Amino acid sequence: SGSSEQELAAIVRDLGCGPYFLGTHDKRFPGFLAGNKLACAIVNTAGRETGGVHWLAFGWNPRSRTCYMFDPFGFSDRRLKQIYSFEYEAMLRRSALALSPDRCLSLEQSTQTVQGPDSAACGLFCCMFLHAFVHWPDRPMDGNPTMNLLTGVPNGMLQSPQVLPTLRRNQEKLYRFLAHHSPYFRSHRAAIEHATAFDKMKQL
Amino acid sequence: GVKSLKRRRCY
Ligand SMILES: *[C@@H](CNC(=O)CNC(=O)[C@@H](NC(=O)[C@@H](NCC)c1cc(Cl)cc(Cl)c1)C(C)(C)C)CS(C)(=O)=O
Repeated sequence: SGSSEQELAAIVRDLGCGPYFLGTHDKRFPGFLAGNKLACAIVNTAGRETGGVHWLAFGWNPRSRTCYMFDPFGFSDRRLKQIYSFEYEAMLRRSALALSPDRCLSLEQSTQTVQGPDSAACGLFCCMFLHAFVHWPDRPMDGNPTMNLLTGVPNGMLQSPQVLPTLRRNQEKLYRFLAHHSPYFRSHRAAIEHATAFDKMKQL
Repeated sequence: GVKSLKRRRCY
């Protein structure tokens, strides 16, 4: 069920997030406190001691002073809080104080799901955004060569039959994606595509 | 890719 910290840590490095990548964190990722450098990370929604539940991606652009929060489902902070017991306020607090002069910062995020409700490709997508972020961090969410391959759909439409032919089609091209760029992906591809399948959560 | 919403926060 899903991708493990090592899996993600290895793939994120195949996708070149290397120079910019701050590791994998439980729900208590500090923020971007270090210096004003293009940084990014992977933060689990849950605390390490649950075993770990959902993967999130987080990015910092210098120019724009913008935290990108990326949930492959585009759940709102309010929904993420409700489903996953997750909030990242004091996260942005530390960050915007650590890094911004006026102590202000922009929070940019999806309203739009790329994942199927049942899928467990949650890190693999997070990894895909972390490739788009580390090459076009000014426009990471859409209109770059990495997300132009993917098709966002209104979050609120998630539990709907109309969407899934597109939500499967993101998940094929997400595999095409990683296969193309990650040596570790190809190496583990079969067990990865099996453990993160479209319908894993009813293949449990 | 995905639509998004940018929210200017301050602290
Ligand atoms: C998508 C499917 N969910 C996941 O891929 C979440 N995966 C996990 O939680 C990992 N867990 C780990 O890697 C934990 N490490 C074991 C030694 C772990 C690592 C870190 Cl850095 C942080 C935490 Cl909190 C836990 C497993 C092995 C697959 C459980 C989410 S969904 C189903 O789409 O809502």
